[PDB]
Amino acid sequence: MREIVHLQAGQCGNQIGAKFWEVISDEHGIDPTGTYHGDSDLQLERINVYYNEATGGKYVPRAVLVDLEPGTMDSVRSGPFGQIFRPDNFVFGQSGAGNNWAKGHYTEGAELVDSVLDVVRKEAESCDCLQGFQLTHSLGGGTGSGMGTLLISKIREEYPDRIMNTFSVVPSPKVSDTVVEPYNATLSVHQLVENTDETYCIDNEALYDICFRTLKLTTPTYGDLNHLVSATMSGVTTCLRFPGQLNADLRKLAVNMVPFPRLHFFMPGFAPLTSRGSQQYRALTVPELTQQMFDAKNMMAACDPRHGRYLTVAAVFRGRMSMKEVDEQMLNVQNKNSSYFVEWIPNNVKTAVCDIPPRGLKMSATFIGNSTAIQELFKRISEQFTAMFRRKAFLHWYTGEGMDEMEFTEAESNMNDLVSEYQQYQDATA
Amino acid sequence: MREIVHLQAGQCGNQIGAKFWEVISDEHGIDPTGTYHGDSDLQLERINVYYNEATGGKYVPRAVLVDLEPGTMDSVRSGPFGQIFRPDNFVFGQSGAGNNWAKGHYTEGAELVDSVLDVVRKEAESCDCLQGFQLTHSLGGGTGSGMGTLLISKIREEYPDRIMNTFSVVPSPKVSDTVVEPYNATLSVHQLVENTDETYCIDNEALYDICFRTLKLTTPTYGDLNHLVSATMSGVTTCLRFPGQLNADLRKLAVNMVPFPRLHFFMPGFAPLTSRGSQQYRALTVPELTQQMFDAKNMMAACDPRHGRYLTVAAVFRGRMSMKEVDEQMLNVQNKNSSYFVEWIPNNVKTAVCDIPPRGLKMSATFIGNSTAIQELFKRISEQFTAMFRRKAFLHWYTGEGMDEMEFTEAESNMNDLVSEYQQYQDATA
Amino acid sequence: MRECISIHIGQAGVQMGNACWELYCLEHGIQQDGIIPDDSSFGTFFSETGSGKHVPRAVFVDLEQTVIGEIRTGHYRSLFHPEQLITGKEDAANNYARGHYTIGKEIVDSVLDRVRKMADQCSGLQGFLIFHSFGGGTGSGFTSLLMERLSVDYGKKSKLEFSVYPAPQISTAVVEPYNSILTTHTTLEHSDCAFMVDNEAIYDICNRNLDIERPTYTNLNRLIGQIVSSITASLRFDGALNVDLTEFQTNLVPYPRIHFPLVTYSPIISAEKAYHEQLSVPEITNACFEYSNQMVKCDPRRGKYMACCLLYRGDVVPKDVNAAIAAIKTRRSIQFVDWCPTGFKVGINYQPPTVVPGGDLAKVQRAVCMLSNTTAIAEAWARLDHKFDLMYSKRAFVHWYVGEGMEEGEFSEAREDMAALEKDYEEVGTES
Amino acid sequence: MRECISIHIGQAGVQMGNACWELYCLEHGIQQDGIIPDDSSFGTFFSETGSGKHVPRAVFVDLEQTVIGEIRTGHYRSLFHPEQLITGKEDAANNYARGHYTIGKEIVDSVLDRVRKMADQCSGLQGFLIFHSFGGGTGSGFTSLLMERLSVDYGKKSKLEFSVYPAPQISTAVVEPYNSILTTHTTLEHSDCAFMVDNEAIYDICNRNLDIERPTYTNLNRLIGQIVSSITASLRFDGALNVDLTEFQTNLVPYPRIHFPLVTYSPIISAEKAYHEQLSVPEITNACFEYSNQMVKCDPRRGKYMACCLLYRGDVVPKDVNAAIAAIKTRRSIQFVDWCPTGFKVGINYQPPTVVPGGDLAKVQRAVCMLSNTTAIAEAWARLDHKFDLMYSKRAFVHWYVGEGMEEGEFSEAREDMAALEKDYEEVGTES
Ligand SMILES: Nc1nc2c(ncn2[C@@H]2O[C@H](COP(=O)(O)OP(=O)(O)OP(=O)(O)O)[C@@H](O)[C@H]2O)c(=O)[nH]1
Ligand SMILES: Nc1nc2c(ncn2[C@@H]2O[C@H](COP(=O)(O)OP(=O)(O)OP(=O)(O)O)[C@@H](O)[C@H]2O)c(=O)[nH]1
Ligand SMILES: Nc1nc2c(ncn2[C@@H]2O[C@H](COP(=O)(O)OP(=O)(O)O)[C@@H](O)[C@H]2O)c(=O)[nH]1
Ligand SMILES: Nc1nc2c(ncn2[C@@H]2O[C@H](COP(=O)(O)OP(=O)(O)O)[C@@H](O)[C@H]2O)c(=O)[nH]1
Ligand SMILES: [Mg+2]
Repeated sequence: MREIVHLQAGQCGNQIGAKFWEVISDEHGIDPTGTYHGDSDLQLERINVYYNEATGGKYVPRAVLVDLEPGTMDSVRSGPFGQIFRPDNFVFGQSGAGNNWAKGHYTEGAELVDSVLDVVRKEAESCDCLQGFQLTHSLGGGTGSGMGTLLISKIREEYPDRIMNTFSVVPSPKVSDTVVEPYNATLSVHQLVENTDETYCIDNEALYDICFRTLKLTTPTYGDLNHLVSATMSGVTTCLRFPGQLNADLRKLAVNMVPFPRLHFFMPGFAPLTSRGSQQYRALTVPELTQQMFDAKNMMAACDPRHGRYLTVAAVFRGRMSMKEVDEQMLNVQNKNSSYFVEWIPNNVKTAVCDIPPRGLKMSATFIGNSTAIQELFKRISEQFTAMFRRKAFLHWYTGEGMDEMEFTEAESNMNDLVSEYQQYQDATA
Repeated sequence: MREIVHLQAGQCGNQIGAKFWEVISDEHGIDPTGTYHGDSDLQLERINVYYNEATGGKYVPRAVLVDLEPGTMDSVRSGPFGQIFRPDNFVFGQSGAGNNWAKGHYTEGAELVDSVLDVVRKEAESCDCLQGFQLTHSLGGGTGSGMGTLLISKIREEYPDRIMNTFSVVPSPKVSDTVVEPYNATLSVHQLVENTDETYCIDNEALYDICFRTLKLTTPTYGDLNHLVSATMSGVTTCLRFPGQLNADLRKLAVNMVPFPRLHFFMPGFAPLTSRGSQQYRALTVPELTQQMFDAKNMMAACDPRHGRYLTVAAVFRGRMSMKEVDEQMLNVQNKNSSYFVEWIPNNVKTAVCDIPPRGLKMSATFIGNSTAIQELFKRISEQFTAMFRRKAFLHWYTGEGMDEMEFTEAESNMNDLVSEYQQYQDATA
Repeated sequence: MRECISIHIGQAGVQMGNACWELYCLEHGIQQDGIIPDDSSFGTFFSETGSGKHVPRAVFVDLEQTVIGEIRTGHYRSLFHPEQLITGKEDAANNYARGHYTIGKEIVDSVLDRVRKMADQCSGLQGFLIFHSFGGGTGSGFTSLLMERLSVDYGKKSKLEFSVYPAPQISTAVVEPYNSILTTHTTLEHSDCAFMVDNEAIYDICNRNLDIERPTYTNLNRLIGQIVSSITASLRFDGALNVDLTEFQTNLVPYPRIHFPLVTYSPIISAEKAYHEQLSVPEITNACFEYSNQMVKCDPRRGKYMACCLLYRGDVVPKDVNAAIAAIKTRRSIQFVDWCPTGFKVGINYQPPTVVPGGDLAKVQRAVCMLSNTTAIAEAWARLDHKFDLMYSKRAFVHWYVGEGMEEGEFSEAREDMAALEKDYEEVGTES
Repeated sequence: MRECISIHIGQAGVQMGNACWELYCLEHGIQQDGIIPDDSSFGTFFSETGSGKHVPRAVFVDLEQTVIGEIRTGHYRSLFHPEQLITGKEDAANNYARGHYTIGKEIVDSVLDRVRKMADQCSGLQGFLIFHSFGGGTGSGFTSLLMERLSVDYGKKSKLEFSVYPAPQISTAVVEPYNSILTTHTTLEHSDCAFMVDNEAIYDICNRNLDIERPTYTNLNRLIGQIVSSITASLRFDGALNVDLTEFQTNLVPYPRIHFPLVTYSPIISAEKAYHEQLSVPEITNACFEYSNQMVKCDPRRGKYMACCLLYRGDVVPKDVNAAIAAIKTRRSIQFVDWCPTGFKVGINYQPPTVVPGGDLAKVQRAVCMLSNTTAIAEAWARLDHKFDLMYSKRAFVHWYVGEGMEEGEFSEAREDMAALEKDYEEVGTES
């Protein structure tokens, strides 16, 4: 029932994937060897939502790991948690992309994508009712940006009806860990707006801002940032895996959070977030929790929601809670910050409540937002792209792998329209 | 009742034979000394299907071993399993064929074939109801190709009514272990289409593709390839040796799998196949088993079934199983790949279920297929033959042993017709 | 991750490599006898064998038997496969023509055979690291040959190199400008990016930071060993945000010809001097953005940075690397070109450096190597072009070349090609 | 498997055989005293006796008493049956006529008697291995005699030979072309296939790969011993995909006259040099497809291969042999003729080689011998025909022959016969 098949591409995707499966195995109480050892019957009732079953209780998660070179996958297989995955699901090349979109999409990803599809179909036929596909990748890289967009299109063609959501790391506003991020970022968006139903944009700088600001843990390695991302994405799929008073669904969020087809880029949020030690001087009641979801300080997207306006918002609560407050606070929130929401939508907040909170907690709310302020990000990428493309800064690495600069112009033009479309809804009614 | 007398010719036949009898002795639980030591009464109820009985429980299998030189037979007699065979059944010459068809069929095989017939008749008269004959040989060689075709004709004349099936190794597509394979291969087919009821074509390259692809065992010696072949052929005869819900028969498969007389060349398949260690991360239920039978990856014939169309297909299951799925999956398979099957046959799948699975397993399915794609193999041999025969590349080794090149033209012309006949059924109805 | 092939051409490249391969042996704990003491990393740079002795995956070529003979008879004799050590009969004598036209071609084919017999025995292959100089015959002429031949036989695979560029004022040969320009011309069209280094700058650093008054070649070539090990750290050791070999060119090469990123390493501190230093991330990160820290003596503030890679090593804080780099982007003295707002490429590997027994440098818990591409390097080319014009204007050394199968017009073509490169930098130095 | 008879004619064949039979003794552990130490294989090459002393099944003939006398008095004296060692009174003196017409026939009948008395005492019989040279009297003229006589008395049985072909430039006698062509003419119609070998090529290999500066006949003839033992390995040792003696001709002889497959062996590596090598299947398989690895100094790329047998030895992976051969079929430089798409014949025997005590070659765990038939060998015949035309044009040595019962017209007939063979190769070298 509503099985999810997970796709992970690129070094960031695999590393987020690897952490992402540790938590779900923890939530369901699954041993690293693949043997269920939980304590709640509700963990087995829906264990098929992520995990296949082989005789003997060995639960094999249906994740598809693809990277153009064995580097990151070998670490996963050698990691403590790597024995759980099926050996076949790993798909590895012998020459990784050099961060360039073309090689990982056209010349190298093409030779490997067919191999991946051969395994994704086997996962699809093994599920009685495959809900949709989930992809974790990064726009900055080549393997994640290229083969993820190459593969997201191929699975789109075969299963147009199913949901296909994505979690992607987006270029930071002022720091860049790769020189050619705008080219890969712009090219990847063009291919995504046309094929993906929703995208939870995240960026490291915004997530860095969480580590030291609300938490107090200096030196947060990527292994910790991924945990925050891991927790948020596991919240979106909770209703599919545990009972609740007001169950949500991957399609439920898509319907509510996507007014128009193209404007499906969201930005997530999570709570409660508090540093260890200082945790005991704070309450865990619903009111303070809700305020933590509607402030820029707890936004994982570098864009500040204040500058823009909210279109649609979904709050997915967990744990035993008062449904009154779960809806009274949303009404007060909307009246307090009425200026932050557009007038042409009479109500914007979507509420869902689940019964089982996260492991080690008794309350949790994964915030999701669809605000016009994200246009600033894409506008920023447009600013960087036009600067570089105005002098053909690095086009020769791209055109040398079977590509034409005409595509770059097409992607830039499409990106500008996406920014324009968001802008048109800044204005009020009439 | 329905006794089988086994014939093995050539180095490949004896080596496959030798492994072939180890498994059947294992299935029935027969000690290498010839003393039955099994644990199921069903092994003795049909022990006469392969094994004669001499007083004292010494069960003497009725296999006829013929090779033009003592080389390979001496190894068998010296092998750990060689004491079981009757000393008389071994027939050995003193000058092996030099891979040339003529010497092993006309000048040297003729002097030895009469000796073999003297023993085959003794086996035939010792059986109350001799079902048919089984031959294991290779087309590439001289002894297997020549004396096997010489002997298959002689036994055909004496017992026209009985079944006479064969397991033969067929030249690989791009590698050849003998320079003159096309000559021996083409000559041997001409003499087989006219005398044999069914042929399970196999090739090493396709079987090599299994060893490292689905299994993970690099350095697979011939001693392991023969085991796969051993297992498949033992599956065809299972219903004759153990009870089942829907029993099959050597004649049952021939009737269903042979629409027209000449088009009797099949290509086998076996499952489950999984590497040790990784076996525990896979389920053994019927569904995943069936999909493994209808993909080129698990075909022991180098020809890929996708290029062609299926005419008739027989699935011989084993072990305790749900007959519903054993027939529900076939219906889904046919609708999924309707394009892969010809329209002029309303239904193409033949199902048989046995009660006793293979030793060390609880599920098994020996796939058999009759697809038009095999024409590519014979067409390839035609391509090689015309190239060599266009310059009389090696005809002098053949004409020097009592042969005329007119025979080569006859064999080439017949081979082309066989290819044409397969092609005529590519088209759809009307 | 998979294999790389190291080619060491000329006395400089051959002598530099022996120091580099000493590090690889130490990092993976490989004995100089070749036998690993009783894991997945060494496969990239070392070839397995039935015995426990791993064979380094590199080739050494030098027309003068003397240099390789020292290695072939030194304590590291057993490490290298005997047939990988290719030696001619006579030296190239600092003449570009000899090492490229007359005697270079007499032995080039043999080198290709062993590389072909070596590249064929690697399931995966990343590219080539070529070590050489700009001021010698074998290291300049033979290099140009292999760039051509390897480009044909193994084209579209990465071709990297570490070249000892002619220092501004200190000079070790009279014909450096003649030989320096010639190799540059032939290697521009058949190379990915060159990691320039100057002994003058390294000497300036060694007496300044390392605080040893009397350095030597046996000393400096080791520091050049550190940059190589840091550069190739991603291919061997696991760590967050790895950087494969093919990634360097994409980030550091905006244009095909403009592929000369000078190397910069930090922190170079002696064992005793280190006890009074803290080695924070900004400290080591700031060390790479000043005239006083370069392996090439080009004043960076004269030009503008256009690409920078900070390949961090050891236990590192990605949060601080992100923060430390951001500050450097907002300093007026530092000036990135207008058309490259995205001017950083971070890489972290969880393997702090290892110290050569008796090494001068300290046991830093964390390290970083910068590979910035800057327009200030055009000054080095501009100065070098001035030297060539002075000599060739008087035609004062051509005769040694014309007698070795090199036509007169080659000199004119090279400078005119270099002149275009000078203008190419100037055009990129402005904004349209 | 059953018996084979080895005939060693001439100084070369007799001297080569003594090295070959040393291997057979070592492989089966037979003592040089002839007594096997306190199984089913040695019956092929050795004859049983009431005592434990096995008698080798071979015959030695040499018109010059000196060569056999060394064997008849050497430490291997007791191994051989005394009557098998046939010796004349005077040498053939490098003259073809003497060893074929005057003195060769005076002792040929005695040799036939012992072979007849030897062939009669084998329940089974495969054929003959004849060892000889092309540049001597006894090894060239007496060979032609036995090919004729053995063909009549034991026709339709395999007749193989290993012949020391005249090297291209190094020459050990003045009348090699005269004597070389004559034996070729008479042996074409009475032979199955000849395994050509050149001392020049072997010397080139020995100083190149084996790495010993001063080889000798006592050294080279041993390597020729390895090819024989590998070739006859199927008849003795068990293994997957055996290759009987009669199989060689069918695969390697597309046409009756075209039966000259040159031998190639791999890997030739010294004991010390081997520790840095891995010896993978493609490595040893690739060694056989280059000009640098041949027992005959013919550049294979000049011509096209038309038949190749790879008789693998020792613990081998049939999967890799199938894969390794496939790659060689898809290289442009390698070029099989159009009319033979099926150009390989694999054979594996589970018996890794054995090392002669004090042998130069290493203890390889796996071995392969290639017997490719190539049109490039026509160059060797073409060059040899050029030498004969130069001399016979001046009639500069005929007088030594006419005085030994050889008519003048024989020389003309031979060359015209060789000329047709040259054209025969040319016709096969193209496609109709
Ligand atoms: N870093 C470093 N530089 C070196 C070393 N040896 C030589 N050099 C530099 O290399 C240049 C001289 O080139 P060499 O490598 O000696 O000359 P070569 O390549 O052998 O060329 P020929 O001898 O002319 O055939 C000068 O700039 C030297 O300072 C070394 O061990 N380390
Ligand atoms: N490989 C090898 N070649 C040899 C040996 N002895 C001689 N040769 C070669 O054989 C040729 C000379 O022929 P021989 O065999 O010495 O002469 P012969 O057969 O005794 O003939 P006559 O002495 O003329 O009666 C030359 O090409 C020699 O290089 C040997 O032990 N091994
Ligand atoms: N959250 C997170 N981001 C990562 C991780 N590793 C790399 N990234 C990000 O991914 C981007 C680099 O892309 P990468 O996936 O390594 O390249 P690819 O392998 O070519 O797809 C940068 O924006 C990094 O910040 C990780 O473990 N966690
Ligand atoms: N499957 C299998 N094939 C073999 C074996 N031995 C030889 N062959 C194949 O048989 C062919 C050679 O023929 P062979 O039977 O040796 O020649 P013969 O003795 O003259 O019939 C080649 O295609 C080999 O790949 C074996 O043990 N198993
Ligand atoms: Mg002599």
